[PDB]
Amino acid sequence: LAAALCQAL
Repeated sequence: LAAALCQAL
């Protein structure tokens, strides 16, 4: 989940 958001941003 954390990684997904870092990637999105």
